[PDB]
Amino acid sequence: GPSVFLFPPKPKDTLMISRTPEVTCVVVDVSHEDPEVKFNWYVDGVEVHNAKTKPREEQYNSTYRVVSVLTVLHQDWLNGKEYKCKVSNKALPAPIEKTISKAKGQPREPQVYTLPPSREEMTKNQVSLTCLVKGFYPSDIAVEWESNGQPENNYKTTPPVLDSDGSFFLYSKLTVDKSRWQQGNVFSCSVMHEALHNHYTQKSLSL
Amino acid sequence: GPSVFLFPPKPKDTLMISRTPEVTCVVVDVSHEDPEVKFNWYVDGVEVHNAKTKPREEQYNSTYRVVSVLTVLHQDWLNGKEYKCKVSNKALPAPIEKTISKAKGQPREPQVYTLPPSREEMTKNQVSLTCLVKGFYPSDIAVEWESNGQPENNYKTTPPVLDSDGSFFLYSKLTVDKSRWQQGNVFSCSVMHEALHNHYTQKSLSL
Amino acid sequence: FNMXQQRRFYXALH
Amino acid sequence: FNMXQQRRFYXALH
Ligand SMILES: *[C@@H]1O[C@H](CO)[C@@H](O[C@@H]2O[C@H](CO)[C@@H](O[C@@H]3O[C@H](CO[C@H]4O[C@H](CO)[C@@H](O)[C@H](O)[C@@H]4O[C@@H]4O[C@H](CO)[C@@H](O[C@@H]5O[C@H](CO)[C@H](O)[C@H](O)[C@H]5O)[C@H](O)[C@H]4NC(C)=O)[C@@H](O)[C@H](O[C@H]4O[C@H](CO)[C@@H](O)[C@H](O)[C@@H]4O)[C@@H]3O)[C@H](O)[C@H]2NC(C)=O)[C@H](O)[C@H]1NC(C)=O
Ligand SMILES: *[C@@H]1O[C@H](CO)[C@@H](O[C@@H]2O[C@H](CO)[C@@H](O[C@@H]3O[C@H](CO[C@H]4O[C@H](CO)[C@@H](O)[C@H](O)[C@@H]4O[C@@H]4O[C@H](CO)[C@@H](O[C@@H]5O[C@H](CO)[C@H](O)[C@H](O)[C@H]5O)[C@H](O)[C@H]4NC(C)=O)[C@@H](O)[C@H](O[C@H]4O[C@H](CO)[C@@H](O)[C@H](O)[C@@H]4O)[C@@H]3O)[C@H](O)[C@H]2NC(C)=O)[C@H](O)[C@H]1NC(C)=O
Repeated sequence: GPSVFLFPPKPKDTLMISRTPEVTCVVVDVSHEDPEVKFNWYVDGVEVHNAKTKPREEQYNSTYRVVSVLTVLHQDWLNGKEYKCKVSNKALPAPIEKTISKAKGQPREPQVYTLPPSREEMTKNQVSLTCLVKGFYPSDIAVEWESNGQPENNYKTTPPVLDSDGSFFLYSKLTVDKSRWQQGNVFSCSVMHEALHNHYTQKSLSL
Repeated sequence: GPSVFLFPPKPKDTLMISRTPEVTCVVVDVSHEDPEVKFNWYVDGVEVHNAKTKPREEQYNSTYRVVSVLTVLHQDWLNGKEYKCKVSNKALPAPIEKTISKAKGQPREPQVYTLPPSREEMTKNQVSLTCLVKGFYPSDIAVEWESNGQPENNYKTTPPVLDSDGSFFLYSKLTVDKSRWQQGNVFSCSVMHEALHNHYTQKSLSL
Repeated sequence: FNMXQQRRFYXALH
Repeated sequence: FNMXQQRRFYXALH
């Protein structure tokens, strides 16, 4: 039969009022012969009717995939409401049901530290700017970089890692032309998490 | 029926002649009624008879788990030989077969950089020593820390992260009492990977 | 993003 | 670990 997977919003989207957070229900292994799929959505048991269901799409393995998207309220997701997706298709015995909500546990505030590139990395044309983010719970977090008002995109961030006290840490790495570092340009690491004031903090890094 | 999972040696164990690398075949979902399991092992198609099979062990979900361990030669694993585990049990139609070998792809040498703790972290009783390891392929790697001849154990390391050029990076974090950093004690990050000379390099970090 | 709208959001969350 | 044995191992790998 088909299979159902249910996905939370992006951390940033739940935390920042400029964004629109959504919960996503993906039905896979839908057969060519019966591809009709219905969705029903619920919030703390109460049915809601604002979901938008995509048109089915064929796969490179002869099967279909159907995706439904539900827009949610930031405050609801943050305050622990539960979201249920129910999926209906003839090739099932009965409807499949899946529920999600924000990770549980006592929140703890991230500490954010910027680390300049090593002296030994200066033999290179590009250098690494580092942002250490530690001591946070739950693990849902977003990290970005800017310079001079504008986003910097040439970064990669590790997944959250469990630390010895049961909190989480990660590191983000921004790669920049050595020119820009040595010219004295100012960079910033921005961190979004539920246990920060405004859900947001920014730390600078420069020569 | 039962299910079979086959696991490679620890990266360090394949790289360091002081260690003994082994390949591990785990059979799960073995039933109470038929718990008899046989193992056969092969290296590049040729059967070998030095594996050591553990006694079956019951699970907290009414099923058994049986584990067989094969000791391998460092140079063989490193030079790309293939290891096959074949599992036999009555509740299977036929024997299950699984094969593994070292990740493929052109090796590239890790660059290793040590980063001292941030000034802003000094308000704390413990501080973070950082080791950035970048530009390596394949992702199999081991990282450790020492001080004054002896291992330091209070570290955590992120998983390897794919970088924009298709190489990998990670960061390791050693947490030390601020005392020890400020007293001028010398720390080292040690990195083991196939594309280093001796499979080993060490970088120091100190005030 | 608009920082004053973010601040108002966080202050009003409940 | 023994560094001189590691070096001999790496030099002899083939
Ligand atoms: C025939 O072909 C089809 C399709 O190719 C196959 O379908 C696949 O089947 C797999 C096995 O059944 C299934 O595996 C599960 O994967 C999930 C994780 O899936 C995510 O990550 C994958 C990459 O690593 C992606 O391929 C998936 O697409 C999925 O990605 C996420 O999608 C989200 C929804 O769009 C998206 O979030 C939203 O994004 C938008 C904007 O883009 C908004 O921000 C919005 O707010 C969000 O809500 C995520 O960003 C996106 N993430 C990405 C790309 O990373 C895994 O969790 C699950 O794990 C189960 O099983 C494990 C194993 O034991 C268990 O531990 C777990 O508890 C759990 O039960 C499965 O591994 C594939 O996902 C699926 N492919 C799909 C959906 O495309 C068929 O299987 C093939 N038929 C066969 C083989 O017979
Ligand atoms: C009833 O109960 C049993 C047992 O509790 C259940 O069995 C479980 O079933 C799961 C689903 O079938 C199965 O999931 C697979 O997991 C593997 C990854 O497993 C590793 O990591 C897990 C932790 O995240 C551990 O639980 C596992 O034990 C395993 O750990 C590794 O074990 C290695 C062997 O000992 C060890 O390496 C050796 O270690 C020694 C020294 O210790 C030496 O160094 C030696 O050199 C090494 O060779 C590793 O260190 C150790 N790693 C650890 C601890 O992290 C996963 O890969 C696999 O993924 C499959 O499916 C996904 C999903 O789609 C797919 O993407 C993949 O391609 C792949 O096909 C499965 O998710 C569990 O592992 C298993 N439990 C076991 C083995 O204990 C039953 O399922 C239950 N019955 C039910 C539910 O009906």
